[PDB]
Amino acid sequence: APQFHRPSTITADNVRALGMRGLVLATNNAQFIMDNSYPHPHGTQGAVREFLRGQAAALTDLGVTHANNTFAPQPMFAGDAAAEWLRPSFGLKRTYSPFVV
Amino acid sequence: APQFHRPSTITADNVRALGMRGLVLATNNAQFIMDNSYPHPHGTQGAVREFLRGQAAALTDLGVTHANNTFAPQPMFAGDAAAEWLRPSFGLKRTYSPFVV
Amino acid sequence: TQARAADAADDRPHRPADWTVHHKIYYYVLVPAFSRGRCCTAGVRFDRV
Repeated sequence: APQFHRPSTITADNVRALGMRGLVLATNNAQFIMDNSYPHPHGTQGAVREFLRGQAAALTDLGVTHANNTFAPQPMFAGDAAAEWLRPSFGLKRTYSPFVV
Repeated sequence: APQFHRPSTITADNVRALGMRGLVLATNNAQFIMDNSYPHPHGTQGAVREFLRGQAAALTDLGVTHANNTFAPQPMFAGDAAAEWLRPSFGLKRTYSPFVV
Repeated sequence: TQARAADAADDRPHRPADWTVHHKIYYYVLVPAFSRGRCCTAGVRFDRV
């Protein structure tokens, strides 16, 4: 389990394995006094490097769970199509409501 | 049971033990004539001091009876977060509808 | 910051040449008119954002 008052313990996978719902609470239930005797090896700012690799990875774990809730996200822009020579490439302005009933 | 025509009777425990609903009818059914036989030991202004230590302590006691009706008090102002080196501290303008169904 | 996520370049400008000119007309000319001298340009903490 990751502990937010210790720098060299916070990794991506200790954050990614937790869901995004409880990830809010675990940063909201840490200790206000920080332990600095065990620092992260890549600097204290390098501990910020790994955690924003960690929330961005758990966005996808939230994204798989709502793949049965939205539709398929089409490419947004032109120039990306398979057969571009007999019919052209569109791109959908992602402005609708993707919702599975 | 405090008698509000005698200033030497009102304590904090006589007001707090009485309910907030029953505090309305207890004061309204008092006597017009103010007895001067036994004054309060801290003066007549000393009974005005003691009268509000029992009412405002029942604000949280009525909050317990309304704690199953609203949510937990979030931080409303800055400088209040656990892991402040990786994300900052918010505060909720309580402009929503705190109500638990 | 281009539209084509597939097509990135090192030095090629993907925007038009008038795209840069329209920016300086916005920030240096329209913005002091509507701010009347009360506005600022702040550096960004993207890590905390």
